[PDB]
Parts: sequence; C-alpha cells; structure tokens
Amino acid sequence: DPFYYDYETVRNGGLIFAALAFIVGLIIILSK
Amino acid sequence: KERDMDELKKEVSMDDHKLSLDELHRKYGTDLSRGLTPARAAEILARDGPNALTPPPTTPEWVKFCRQLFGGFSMLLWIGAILCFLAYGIQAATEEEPQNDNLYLGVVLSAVVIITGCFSYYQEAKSSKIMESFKNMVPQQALVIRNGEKMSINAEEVVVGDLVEVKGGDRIPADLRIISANGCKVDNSSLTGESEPQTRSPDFTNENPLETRNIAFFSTNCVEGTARGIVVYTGDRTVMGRIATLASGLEGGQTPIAAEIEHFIHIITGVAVFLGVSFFILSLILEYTWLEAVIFLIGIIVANVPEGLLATVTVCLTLTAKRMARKNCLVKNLEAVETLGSTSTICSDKTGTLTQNRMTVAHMWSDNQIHEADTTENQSGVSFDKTSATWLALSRIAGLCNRAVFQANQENLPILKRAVAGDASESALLKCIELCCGSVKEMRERYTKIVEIPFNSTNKYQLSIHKNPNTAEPRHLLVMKGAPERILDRCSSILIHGKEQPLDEELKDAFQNAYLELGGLGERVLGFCHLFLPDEQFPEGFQFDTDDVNFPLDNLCFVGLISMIDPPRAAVPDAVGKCRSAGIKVIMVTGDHPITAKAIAKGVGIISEGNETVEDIAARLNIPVSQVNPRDAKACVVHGSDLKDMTSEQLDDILKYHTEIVFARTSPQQKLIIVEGCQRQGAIVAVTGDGVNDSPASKKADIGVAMGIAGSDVSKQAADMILLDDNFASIVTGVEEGRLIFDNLKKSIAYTLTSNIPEITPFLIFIIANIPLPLGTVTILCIDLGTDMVPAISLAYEQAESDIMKRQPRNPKTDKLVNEQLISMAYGQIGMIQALGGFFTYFVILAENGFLPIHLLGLRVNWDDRWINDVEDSYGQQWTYEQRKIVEFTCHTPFFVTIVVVQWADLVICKTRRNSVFQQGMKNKILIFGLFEETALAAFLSYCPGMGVALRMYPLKPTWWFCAFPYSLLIFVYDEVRKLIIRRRPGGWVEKETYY
Amino acid sequence: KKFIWNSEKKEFLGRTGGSWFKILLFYVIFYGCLAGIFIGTIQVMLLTISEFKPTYQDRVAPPGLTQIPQSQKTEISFRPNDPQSYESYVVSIVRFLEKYKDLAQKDDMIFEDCGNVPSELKERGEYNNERGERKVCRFRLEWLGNCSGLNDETYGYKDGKPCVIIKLNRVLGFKPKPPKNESLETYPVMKYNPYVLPVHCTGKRDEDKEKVGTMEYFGLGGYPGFPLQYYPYYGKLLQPKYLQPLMAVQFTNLTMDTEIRIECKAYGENIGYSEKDRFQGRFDVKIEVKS
Ligand SMILES: *[C@@H]1O[C@H](CO)[C@@H](O[C@@H]2O[C@H](CO)[C@@H](O)[C@H](O)[C@H]2NC(C)=O)[C@H](O)[C@H]1NC(C)=O
Ligand SMILES: *[C@@H]1O[C@H](CO)[C@@H](O[C@@H]2O[C@H](CO)[C@@H](O)[C@H](O)[C@H]2NC(C)=O)[C@H](O)[C@H]1NC(C)=O
Ligand SMILES: CC(C)CCC[C@@H](C)[C@H]1CC[C@H]2[C@@H]3CC=C4C[C@@H](O)CC[C@]4(C)[C@H]3CC[C@]12C
Ligand SMILES: CC(C)CCC[C@@H](C)[C@H]1CC[C@H]2[C@@H]3CC=C4C[C@@H](O)CC[C@]4(C)[C@H]3CC[C@]12C
Ligand SMILES: CC(C)CCC[C@@H](C)[C@H]1CC[C@H]2[C@@H]3CC=C4C[C@@H](O)CC[C@]4(C)[C@H]3CC[C@]12C
Ligand SMILES: C[C@]12CC/C(=N\OCCN)C[C@@H]1C(=O)C[C@@H]1[C@@H]2CC[C@]2(C)C(=O)CC[C@@H]12
Ligand SMILES: *[C@@H]1O[C@H](CO)[C@@H](O)[C@H](O)[C@H]1NC(C)=O
Ligand SMILES: [Mg+2]
Ligand SMILES: [Mg+2]
Ligand code: NA
Repeated sequence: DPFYYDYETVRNGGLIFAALAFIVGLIIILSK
Repeated sequence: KERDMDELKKEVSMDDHKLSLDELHRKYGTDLSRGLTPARAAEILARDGPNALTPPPTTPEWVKFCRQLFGGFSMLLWIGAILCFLAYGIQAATEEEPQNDNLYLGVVLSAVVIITGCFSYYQEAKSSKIMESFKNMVPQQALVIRNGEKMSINAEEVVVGDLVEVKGGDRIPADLRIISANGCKVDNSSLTGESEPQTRSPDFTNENPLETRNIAFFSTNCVEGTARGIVVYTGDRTVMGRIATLASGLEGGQTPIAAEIEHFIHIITGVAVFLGVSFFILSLILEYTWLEAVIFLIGIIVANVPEGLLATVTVCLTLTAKRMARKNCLVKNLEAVETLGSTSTICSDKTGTLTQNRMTVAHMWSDNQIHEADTTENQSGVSFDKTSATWLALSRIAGLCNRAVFQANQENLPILKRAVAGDASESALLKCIELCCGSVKEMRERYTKIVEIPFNSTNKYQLSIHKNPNTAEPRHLLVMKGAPERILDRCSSILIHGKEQPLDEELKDAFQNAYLELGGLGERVLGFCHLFLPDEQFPEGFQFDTDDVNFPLDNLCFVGLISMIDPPRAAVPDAVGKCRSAGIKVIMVTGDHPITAKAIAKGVGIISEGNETVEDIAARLNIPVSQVNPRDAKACVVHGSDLKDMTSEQLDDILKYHTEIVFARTSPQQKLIIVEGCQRQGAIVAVTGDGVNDSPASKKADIGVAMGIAGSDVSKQAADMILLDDNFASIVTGVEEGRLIFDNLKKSIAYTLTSNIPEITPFLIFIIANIPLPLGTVTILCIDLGTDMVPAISLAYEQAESDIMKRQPRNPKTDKLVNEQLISMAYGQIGMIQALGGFFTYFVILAENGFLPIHLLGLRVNWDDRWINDVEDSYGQQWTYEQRKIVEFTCHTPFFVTIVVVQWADLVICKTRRNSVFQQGMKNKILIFGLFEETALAAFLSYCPGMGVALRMYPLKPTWWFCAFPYSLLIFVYDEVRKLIIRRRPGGWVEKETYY
Repeated sequence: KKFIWNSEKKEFLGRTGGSWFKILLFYVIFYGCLAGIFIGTIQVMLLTISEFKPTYQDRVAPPGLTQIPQSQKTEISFRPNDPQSYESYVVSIVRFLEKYKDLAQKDDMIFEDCGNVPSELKERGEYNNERGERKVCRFRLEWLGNCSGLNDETYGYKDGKPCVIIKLNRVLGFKPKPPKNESLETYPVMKYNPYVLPVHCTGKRDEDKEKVGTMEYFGLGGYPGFPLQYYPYYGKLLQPKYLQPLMAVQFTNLTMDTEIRIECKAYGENIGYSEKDRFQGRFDVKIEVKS
C-alpha cells in the first residue's frame, strides 16, 4: 500500500551517517 | 568617610628625619647605643600592632562565585529567565493544558548562566590556585639592639623607636633613621626605583626622605657594609606599607572587553524590545487579547537573546587565555586577555621591568678602543675580541684585585643569575671574567696576594700586590683600580698590545673623550692598571707591610677603563619596536635618575635616535633652554621635581605635543597621576612594572603587567596579568592575541547573531499569516545549545587575515565590537536567507503531505486545537490532532536540519571577514570538525530511536536534507562576491555598510 | 551621547539623508531579489506535486473516527429540559447534516444512487484527469434511523437518550478492508461482515460498561458501519461535494446525572490504532445527561 513508509530503513541510514561523519570528524582533528 | 583616608595616601610622604641625634632620641625616648628595655619594646608591640603589613583583604570563595553568576552578559540571561517564569505565570493560569515549553525554557536559561558561572569560575580560581603557589614568604628575623645587647627576633616582633643593626645581606625590616653607618649601601630598587646601590649615611642630605641617605626603607636589602638605625615607621605606616595599602584601596575600573559586552547588549535588547513592542501593538490590532499579546511580547524579546552566546563567548575568551598560560604569561582575570589588543599607550617601568636591575660590565677600554661586552640576560650576544695581551692584562687586574667571590650553592647556577657577595661593581666584574676569561677561581689563587689596600673614603683606590707565577719573570705584579680621575693622577705608563708607552696627550686626550663617552651613556666607569715591581729593589722575601710607600703610586701602567650599568632585558628593545610598530605609544615611567633614564630609553626604543629633547636643542645651539620652542622637540624628559608643581592641563599638554615621553624621578604616587593623565585622553593604558612603586600604577591601569620573579609581591597582586617567565616580549604576544581574539569574537558573534532570524521568523509569521508553527522551541535549543556550539567555538581558532601587528590600536569610541554593519549582515541579510530557506522546507513537507502552502493560511486556528480531529487539507483528507501534530513536529525537525544546512555556508563565510575562502583557506581543523560534528549530531537528533518521543523530533524523509541546499550555496556566493568587491573596492559602499 | 538625532551637518536617527536613501534603496533591491528567489523556488516545489494525489500519504495511515458534536473536551453535558443547554450540540449536528438533505443531492450529473444494501467497492477508473468529474454516491438522512427524522429547519433530536453519529476520516485512495470472517471476538455484530466496515461502541472500564445500559446503532440498511460502495475517495478536485458514509449511535439506557466514558472502536485490517492518538481507529466520548 502507498500508505506505508520504510521509516526503519531511512532511520537506520541516518544513524549510520551520524556514525561515519562523526568518527571522521574525530579523525579530522587528530592529524597525528 | 573612607574618601578622606584615600586622599591622605595619594599624597607624597613626609618625615622627621632631619633632626639632631639628641632631638631624635628625646622624641622617641630611646638610647642610641643600647636601644630600650625589653619591657618597653613589648609595650609598643601590644600598642600599635606587630611590624607587618595587614594581610590583604581576604576574598571568600563564595563571594567570587556569586560574582561569576552576575556581571553584564549573565545579567541579560537572568532578566530573560525571569521573563520566562513571568510569561509562564500568565500562561499557566490562563490557558488550558498549558505547554511545558516556557517553563522548560526558563529553567534552561537559569542552567545556562549557572554552568557558565561554574566554568568561568573554575578558570579564574585556577589562576589564583597557581598564584598561591608563589607565596614563598620566608620568615626573616631582624637584628635589634635592646637593653644594650644584640638580639635576633622576628620582624613582626620589632617596634618603634629602638636601635636596629643590619649586616651586608640582611633585608631592612622597618623604616629606620640611620645613626651610624660604615660603608653601608642599601638597595632601594624595589621601592623608589633607584638602580645603583644607594649608600646610606647618617648625615641628613636631601629634603626628600626618598633621596636622603639617613633612612633605611621597608622591603629593601642591605647590599654591603653595616649600619645602625632607629625605627621610625612600622607596619602599614611604612613607606612601602602606605603604598601597598593604597594599591589595595584603588579602583579596578571597567575593562574594555566588558564595555564592549555592555554595548553589545544595548543593541541586542534594543532590537528585541523594538520587535516585541511593535509586534505587541500589531497583535492587539489583529485579534489577540491582552492575555495572549503579553506572551507575544515576552516570546519575541526572549527569543532575540542569544542564549548559547554566553557560553561560546566565555569559552572563546578561555581558549586565548589558555595560549597565554602556555607561554608563561598568566592572566589573573579571564577577560584581561583582551585588554592588550586594545592598548594604545604602555607605561613601562625602567628598573626591574625594562632593565635586569643588576650591575653588569657594559664596555671596556683597550688600545684606545672601546669593546662592548655582552649584556644579555641569557648570554646570546656579540663576543668581543679576546685574543690580545691588553685583554689578558686588563682581565687579570679585574679578576685578581676585586673583593668579590661566589658562594656555597653557587656551583650549578649560570654565570650571571648566580649569587655574588660584595659590591655590585665587583660582582659585575666577577661575572664577566668567569664568562669570557675562563674561571676566576684558579686565576685568583694563582697570583698569591701579599698585602692589599681596600677602597678609601677619599681618593677611592683599591690596590694589592700579587706574586707572578709565570715561567719567565719573577717580578711582583701590583694591580690597582678606581675612578678614572683618581687613577690618571697615579699613572705615567700606558699599555698597548703588550708594550708600554708614555702618557702622551695624543692618546691621553683620546682616553678622556672615551671616558666622557661611557659616562654620557649613563654608565659607571672605572679604571684598571698594573705595574711590574722591580724585584731587584723588592726581593721575593720582602714583606710589603701596609704602612708607608712600598709601592710606586705613580709611574703605573694603565690598561683601560671598564664601564657598567644595569642592562635592558634580552627581548625588551625588540618588543618596544613591535609595540611602536603596532601604534602603541611607549612611555617610560620610573623613579630613577634622569641621566640613566634617558640613556636606557634611547637603548630600548622609547626615544628614537635623532630626536632631541627641549634641553638637547639648547645644548646643540649653545643657547639657554628657555629660548627654544618646545614644538621643535618631539621628545621631552620630565623630572619628578617639576611634576609635583603641575596641573592636570599641563600634563595633558605634555602628552599631546610630545610623542616620546620619559618620566624620571617620579614618586609612586606620581606614577598613579601619570597613568590617570593618560586615561584622561580616553586611550587604553597598560602598565608594566615590578617594584612596589608600580602597585598604585598597575592597579588603576586598565591592565597591570607584573614580573613573575623580579617583581615585588604587592605590585604582583595588584596587577591583572603576570609574566612568570619575566620575558617582556610576552607583552607583544599579548597585544597580538588581544586584537586577534577581538576580531575572532566579532566573527563568532555574527555567527550566533545570524541564526537568530530563522529562529524567530517562524514564530513571527505564525502570528501574522496564522499558519501552523514552522519551528518548535526544543528544536531551537538544539541549534543554539547543540550544533552551533562547535562552529562558534571553532571560529575562535581563526588566524589573521592580514598582519594585525601592522594596524593601529582600535579607537574605543569608533571601532565597536558590534556595530550597525555586523547587524546589517547577520540580522539583515545572511540570517534573512536562512529564514526563507527554513520556510521553503516548511512548505515543502506540508505540500508533499497534502497541505498546500497556499492552503496553510489561517489554519493554526483549527490546527492547534486538540479536539478537532478532522481538519480538511488540500486533497480533501481529514487529519486528526496527533496525525497533523506529528507532521508539525516532523516539520520542526527538518527546519532544524535546514538551519544546519545554511549554517554550513554561514560558518565558511564568517570564517573570513575580508579574504576569500580560497585565500584564507579551510585549514581550521577545528572548524572542519565543527561542520562534521554539527551535521552528524543533527542527523542523530532526528534518526535516533526515541527522538520523537523525548524531544518530539521525528525522523526526516531523505529528500528534506536537500531542500535547504541552494540557500546555503546562495549565502556563500553572495558573501563571497561581497568580500571580493571589498578587495577590489576598498572605498566605501561594500566596506562602510557591509564590512564589520 | 544619545542626542545624535540631528546636527547642522545633516544626520537623522544616526545617519544623513543621502545615506538613508542609499541604504533603503539597497535593502529594497536586496529583499526584492530574495523574495523573487523564494517565490521561484517555491514555484518549482509546486511543480513537483500533482493535482490529483498527495505525494506522501503515510502520515494518515490509520484513519480517524470523529463525531458530529465536536465538543470542547469530547464531553456531552447538558440538561434534558433546558433547550439552550444543548443548543451548541444541535447547531453543529444540523450544520453537519445540512449537505445531506434530499434537496442538496438533486443533480443527477454528479450524484449516483448506490443502493439500499451495502455492496462492494466502486472504483471509478484511475486518479488521472483523463476521465471527467467522477460521480458521488448519494446518502440520504433516512439511513440513520431515529437520529434523522423529518423535522423542520431545526432537527429536534433526542433530549433523553442522545444521538452521536460517527464518521470515518476521508482518505484519498483508501480502500477499507473489514475483518475476516474469522473475527477475533468482536462484540455481537451482524453477519454482514463482507461489505461494511464495522464500528462497535463500549464503555472503558467495569464502571462505564455497567452505567451504559443499551446502545442502538443505525446505518445503511440497518448495519452498524460504513458501506464499501462509497470508497475510495478521489480527492476534492475530482470529487467535490462528496458525501462520506455516516453511522449513528444512540445511548438509550444511560444513568442520568453521571459522567460515563464511551469508546467507539472501528474494526478492520486497514484500520490502525495508536496509544498516543486516541482518535486513530478508535474514538472517545464523555456523556453526562444531568437533569
Ligand atoms: C425509533 O423511535 C420510535 C419512537 O418514536 C420507536 O418506536 C417504538 O418502538 C417500540 C418497539 O421497540 C414499540 O413498542 C413502541 O410502541 C414504538 N413507539 C412508537 C411511538 O412508535 C422505534 O422503535 C425507534 N426505532 C429504533 C430502531 O429504535
Ligand atoms: C434500563 O436501566 C434500568 C436501570 O436504570 C433497568 O431497570 C432497573 O433494574 C434493576 C434490577 O436490575 C432495579 O433494581 C431498578 O429499580 C430498575 N430501574 C428502573 C428505573 O426500572 C432496566 O432494566 C433497563 N432496561 C433495559 C431495556 O436495558
Ligand atoms: C555541500 C556538501 C559538500 C556537504 C556534504 C554533506 C551532504 C552531501 C550530506 C550531509 C547530510 C547528508 C544526509 C544525512 C542524512 C540522510 C538520511 C539517510 O538515511 C540517507 C542520506 C541522507 C539524505 C544524507 C544525504 C547527503 C547529505 C545531505
Ligand atoms: C513581519 C514583517 C512585515 C516585518 C518586515 C520587517 C522588514 C521590512 C525590516 C526588518 C529588519 C529591517 C532592516 C534592519 C536593518 C537595516 C539597516 C539600517 O542601517 C537601516 C534599516 C534597515 C535597512 C532595515 C530595513 C527594513 C527591515 C528589513
Ligand atoms: C550563479 C553561480 C553559482 C556561479 C558563480 C560562479 C562561481 C561558482 C565561480 C566563478 C569564479 C570561480 C572561481 C575563480 C577563481 C578561483 C581561484 C582559484 O585559485 C581556484 C578556483 C576559484 C576558487 C573559482 C571557483 C568557482 C568560482 C567562484
Ligand atoms: C512557548 C510558546 C508560547 C506558548 C506555547 N503554547 O501556549 C499555549 C498553551 N495552551 C508554546 C509555544 C512554543 O512552544 C514555542 C515558543 C512559544 C513562546 C516563544 C518561543 C519560546 C520562542 O521565542 C521560540 C519558541 C517559542
Ligand atoms: C461467515 O461464517 C458464517 C457461519 O460461521 C456464515 O453464515 C457466513 O455466510 C460467513 N460469511 C462469509 C463472508 O464467509
Ligand atoms: Mg538563538
Ligand atoms: Mg621596578
Ligand atoms: Na585592575
């Protein structure tokens, strides 16, 4: 039905993005 | 009535020193050779208080904590929190099922001020926590004569009117009236500022108690010799005591950074109340009643207050303060880190601050040639030619015939900073031979001394005979030293490259002009000579008993002169050049003699080479000084003898027409008056001192800069910034970081002030167009107290766009921290694009879910209603309360995301005020992380399991993250081309209206 | 320092006249461009949506269940004697049913007589505009027995034993699916399970269920629900003056002078519920006929 949205998949992608972008920012401020 | 008490301290001190010995003993009832009975001593002890300055006024820790919770900026957040509970008081009692947003907001604002107070208090208290680790107050017992016997007692156990004896090395306890001295030289450096060790003689000399020698002073040390004195002043009544008490009782003033904070709020609230009131009138004109319009007034004003700006500003100041601590330049005040950048006139102290306050060998005379010795504190200067017989002979005369040696623990310390016992002159000679001529230990015991002749009260000469252990000549070596006028009479031979010559006037007059060269340079000159005694007339067994003529006073062989003076610190001259380059008027303020003050000012940069004084012009023309025009002299020397008989207007005229000023022989009180005169010009003044005379000048100054080790404790506490390393170049570092953080604060301020427009416009048109709420409260807090925290703080790590040490000091009345240009950009243009971008995402989500943007007009009337569970949209569908409220909350979450999207470009453009982003470059690694954290955190606040449950922030359909993309790109384009036109057109339009 | 108003050298409110004109002209042009840009982008946004269907329809997955007396707190408190006490209710009921009169549904070009018996769903092609304006099945007030009457301009309703009709939230393209014949304990209901969306009312706890004595339902042909012959909806643009099905509920044996809670739960597979939205699928009411 067109009345069902795959919110769990979009939500899953949003958290994975929040994980990648954040850890990469940590790598950014850690120039070693 | 404390006003009169302060006026009795700003006055120059008075005394009763000039009295006969019998008169002083009668007035004090004290025996001159015995002192007094111990019972009489204890009677005064329990009468006026022990001889010690009253402790500073203790500052309890709860007082300064509540101090950090107040101020000027935190006061704004306090009145805002009060308005939140006031609005909630009207809201709770008047509407149904009231919302917990205003109460949530009131407590959050209160929490913001409290956490900011705890963080800032932890930093200011940390500065004091390390400052208390510097109080190495070692108890020092004084030698007092009572009941005819000598006794050593604590300095506090000393009272008024009793004989006190001091040994060469003992620190003078209280203020004494010398009665009998024997070659006693005291060090008045830490008090009046007299550099060379001023001797103390019982005979009354000058009307001023400071210049006279019959007075020993508090906190002064006896350099050499011994002396007796009657205690005249004790405790706080002492000289330095009245100076210290004056410093504690002086005002601190209003820091320039705090004044910028006050002017900042003057505009923040000016527009907040303007928007709130004008909209309050508009709301009542429409339909909202007094009940609701009052809440509208408070909401519009309260939202216009940057809540997260307090914490970001405090951390922004804290970061620069951290760098100050890294370079051993501690700031006792968290905001005093900025005061250096705003400084336009630095009042420096000569002895101790600019100079090292230590006699050092300056120049040498050899072969009718001047040889400058290295006078740097760290020994990093030019080394003279040390490969000649004239040098070895001169060095032996100084290293051998000199009553000066090292001490016990002086073995691992450097050659200069180590301790030496004896005269300051003999100490300088020892430090130069131990550094440029090997070691004086073995060089002294080599030539065995037979009979010595120390200095004399008249015809001051110091000679001694030594054995010659050379493997060629067994003749005795006689050496002598003294003033050039006292040795020229006892000389006939002259040493040159090894051989001797007569006293020919061709080289003897060449010696006189060189003596006048070192003397005119403000240094103390001495003359060294030696002669080979004929062993045929004085055999190896003949004992030269010191009574009659055993040594030829005349016919000696002169080698050369040796001058000495306290040299300026290593990085002092270069630092003075940097400050004058920055446009800061350097003014020397000291109580030292003018003869040396003028020379030191010439050597540091306060007096430019070529400029003449009012006196110099007259001497150049062989005319009286009263004829020359003071306008012809760019520089001028001001003696304290003339400063006492001056008015405020006269001092103003001295500062206006003379660019290079040197105040010499100025009393500590006159130091205060000099600083007050510079403050009358409205310019920011910084005082750099060390002695107790700098306490009243550093306290009243906008910022006091003290020396961490070579500075007295009083002026060290009255100051606002301490240099633990005593590196005067820290002043240049301070002015650089001060202007740096000032402009960086402008950028960080414009960033937080830009987000304000898209934060309030949703609630504004919510009242006008009667549309559903475009942006919620909790979502706004996620921006002002969440995501934007990192970009705002990362904006502090920005570097210089151009050379900051090249621009002139900022005018206080002209260059304001927040002006109409910054607001024209933040509230007027950049924030405006952010607001429209938010409304774009708002209409996008609603229209895609069935609520056309045109259909949302006047919908909030039934939208916000909780029981109308059938509201027709644009397609005819019926939405319940939660079904549409879920859409509103999932419309606030992407609106928040929309803010982060436009904040990307807003951060990149605010990063550079004038240069292009391609010029400045995205090298700010903290800013890069500011974008990554802000973006990832924003996604976390929408897609975490339970955000729509706790923060009412529902997940976003992936297409919303791009609804705001063109707005950010547009903001970047418009601001980039704006700064580009500022580059190619530095005239007026894009610079006077947009550049801030 | 705050009297910078004017001077003989031309300044007003802080700046000169020529400067005021330059700034005002710049801001007018700047904000004009900003307005034009926002309008152009909002126009592109309007071009990304159609006229016959909303792009996102997942936020209305479980349809609501509303009533005719849109009470301030879903409570019905009145006096069986005082006519002004229940005026706010009757006014809303008459205004709601004003579009269901036999005179309102008179044009045969936009109305279609569905039938006296609930039948299967009526799909009128696709949702595009290739077809003309679709027809809307008629629904005369006579279907709601004992809660319609043949009254005058004012529908003299029930003073004692009031009437509360229920309505299913109109959703575009929504096809109601009643529960299977394997009904999982659905409270005595008629055997017309295939062509009508059942709706059953009840109390809320052991107290409300006892106070509410007898309830009488009224619908199309006598079934307590909504007939499938009226679905799906094709939007307001293609189906204006559409009349969604109605079903009345009367509470005969009530305990006067006592506030009792009633929960009218609509059952079906395509009908969801929500613990946060008490209107999604279910429906609540607080009736109190205080005499
Ligand atoms: C509608 O209301 C009428 C009353 O006007 C009800 O008619 C009564 O019905 C009962 C049987 O249930 C008879 O015993 C009475 O004699 C009837 N009275 C009248 C005046 O007709 C009717 O039952 C109601 N309809 C429904 C479906 O409940
Ligand atoms: C309608 O409700 C009334 C209660 O209000 C029922 O009558 C009561 O029955 C009990 C016994 O169970 C008696 O104690 C009461 O005195 C009765 N009251 C009245 C007013 O009669 C009645 O049975 C119910 N009728 C229907 C058709 O449900
Ligand atoms: C201007 C450019 C360089 C910035 C780079 C960041 C852009 C490309 C990133 C930042 C945030 C990102 C979004 C983060 C969250 C979501 C939800 C996820 O379930 C699908 C991807 C999606 C929709 C991302 C698309 C790409 C995005 C918009
Ligand atoms: C809700 C709606 C109607 C409010 C409309 C407010 C608009 C018209 C207001 C809000 C902020 C205002 C600007 C604020 C800043 C500047 C710079 C100043 O040096 C002159 C006024 C000027 C140029 C204003 C022009 C008018 C302006 C853009
Ligand atoms: C309507 C808008 C999008 C078009 C505006 C054109 C923009 C995108 C173009 C015009 C001029 C271009 C710049 C020209 C100069 C420089 C400096 C160089 O060292 C790197 C490329 C760089 C940084 C270019 C980047 C892209 C640029 C800014
Ligand atoms: C608290 C509020 C006004 C009161 C309110 N509901 O009042 C109806 C109670 N029945 C909720 C509103 C919000 O959530 C949003 C609030 C707004 C006041 C002004 C606020 C605090 C702002 O500047 C941004 C958010 C705005
Ligand atoms: C449901 O089952 C009953 C008997 O249990 C039967 O009478 C009725 O016709 C059935 N309905 C359908 C739609 O199968
Ligand atoms: Mg804000
Ligand atoms: Mg000093
Ligand atoms: Na101060």
